[PDB]
Amino acid sequence: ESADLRALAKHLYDSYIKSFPLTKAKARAILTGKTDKSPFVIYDMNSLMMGEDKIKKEVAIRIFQGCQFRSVEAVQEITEYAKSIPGFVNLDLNDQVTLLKYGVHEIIYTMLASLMNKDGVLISEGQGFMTREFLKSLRKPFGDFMEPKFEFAVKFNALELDDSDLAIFIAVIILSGDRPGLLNVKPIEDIQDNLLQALELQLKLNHPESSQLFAKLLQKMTDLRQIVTEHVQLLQVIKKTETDMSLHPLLQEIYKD
Amino acid sequence: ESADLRALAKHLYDSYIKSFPLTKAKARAILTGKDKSPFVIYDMNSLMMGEDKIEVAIRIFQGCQFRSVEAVQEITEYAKSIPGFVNLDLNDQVTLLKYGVHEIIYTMLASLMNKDGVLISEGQGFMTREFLKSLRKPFGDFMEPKFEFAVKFNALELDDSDLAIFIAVIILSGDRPGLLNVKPIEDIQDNLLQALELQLKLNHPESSQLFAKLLQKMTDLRQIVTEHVQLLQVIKKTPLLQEIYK
Ligand SMILES: *[C@H](C/C=C/C(=O)/C=N/CC(=O)O)CCCCCCCCCCn1nnc2c1-c1ccccc1CN(C(=O)CCCCCNC(=O)C(F)(F)F)c1ccccc1-2
Repeated sequence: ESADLRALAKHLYDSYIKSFPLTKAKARAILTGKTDKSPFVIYDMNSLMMGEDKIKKEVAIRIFQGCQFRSVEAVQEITEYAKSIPGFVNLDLNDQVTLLKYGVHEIIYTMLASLMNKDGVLISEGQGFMTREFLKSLRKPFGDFMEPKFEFAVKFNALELDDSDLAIFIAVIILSGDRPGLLNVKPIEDIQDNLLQALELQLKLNHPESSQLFAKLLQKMTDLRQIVTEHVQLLQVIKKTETDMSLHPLLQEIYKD
Repeated sequence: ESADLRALAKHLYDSYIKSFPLTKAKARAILTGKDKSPFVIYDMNSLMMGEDKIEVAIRIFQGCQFRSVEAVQEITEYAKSIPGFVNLDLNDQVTLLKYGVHEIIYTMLASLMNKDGVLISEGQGFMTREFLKSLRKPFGDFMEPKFEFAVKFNALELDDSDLAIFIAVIILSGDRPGLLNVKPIEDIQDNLLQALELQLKLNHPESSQLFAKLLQKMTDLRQIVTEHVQLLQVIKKTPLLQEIYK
């Protein structure tokens, strides 16, 4: 029944709102220009220095560390979202852990896109805006840790997806049966099938003009996966150059691979 | 209506059969059973005998490279059959082929594989998965991931009629770096995706979200292709012919 699917979609969007403080709707409202939500813009070292004044070791490091802690917060939110996904909690506790481990980053980057536009990314819950150019400036190797993400974002944001659509998509991503180490694939695959179903409908209903958005959207997983692998590599390098730099344990456990 | 999509699917199927000599249906008969069994290569002597029926890991690897080249031409001719593909800016065509060929090679390679091995020489022979893995590094783990991808891919239980469209979709990928005009490519891909979706519903009505699962497979493909070149670079570190193969 279409209604059965709609109900699932409603259930997910509702969990998504509850789980994530900064929706895409809000992020867009801040970026688009709708006088009380206006972000302080960071485009240089001075502005960065000022940013602290009102916004929430070394400059490049301090920024990199800022991301790390911020991702940890994302993992917590995503993890909370996952529990809401009908079925996920019933799954064998090991796989629950495995799906999270592989999914979390792909989701982080998908959602990160909601915060981005061609020339920058929102920071500190939307209180600030860091310009792409500044990040790109950052002393090597950090200089190009956000670059790939911006490229994905601009391509992804083009689909014009709404929080409602994303909630289901993010859900599909978590429940991927082909994740290394899975003990029970079949139970996971049946959940996804439902989600894929819920998404397929949602997109059709939400984006009637958008032909094959479902397929277009599913192809993006390729780009997400591509990004993650690039990041890991970059991380490898940073750990070697910067033996001083600490990594959050949660993040460090996910990268186990 | 759907008649256009069914026309496109039939057209692609017929072109696919013409372009590709050893089909999945045909490779499948050989794997399972049904005339002359292929010559089985499982050990060194079998390889040595095999040459006569039809310097180790290297000779084997070059032969895949030789066969890849052959496929590239077979894929090209097939690509040309795809409606709109020839009309495209010629630079774009060369590009879509240049970046699509590896992905398509492995897709079809899966048609030749089963959990225990892979058919070779238009099905005249069979190389064991065990023998391949054995091969000295880095050749050993080289094939091993394809088998894994194949096993998962084959589960979808696709047929030549389904792959034909699927093949087409890969070729018309609008992301490929350096494309001069994306709109028409995407526009055609969009039409292929529609055709594939319907083909899969009609052909595999019981299968739920097969279309979706097939589309997800592309991630695997790209990772495999990325791994492949990753290994190829490493090979580089260990006359005319270099040119033919490049
Ligand atoms: C980053 C996107 C990253 C994607 C990745 O994949 C990253 N991977 C990392 C990895 O290792 O794999 C793009 C930018 C988005 C995040 C930017 C967030 C805002 C900027 C950093 C703010 N911040 N947050 N936590 C810390 C910092 C920070 C950064 C730089 C210098 C100093 C600090 C200070 N700091 C604090 O937490 C104190 C903040 C006081 C403000 C009051 N607090 C609040 O507003 C509230 F609401 F109560 F939270 C700090 C100290 C130590 C370690 C981290 C931070």
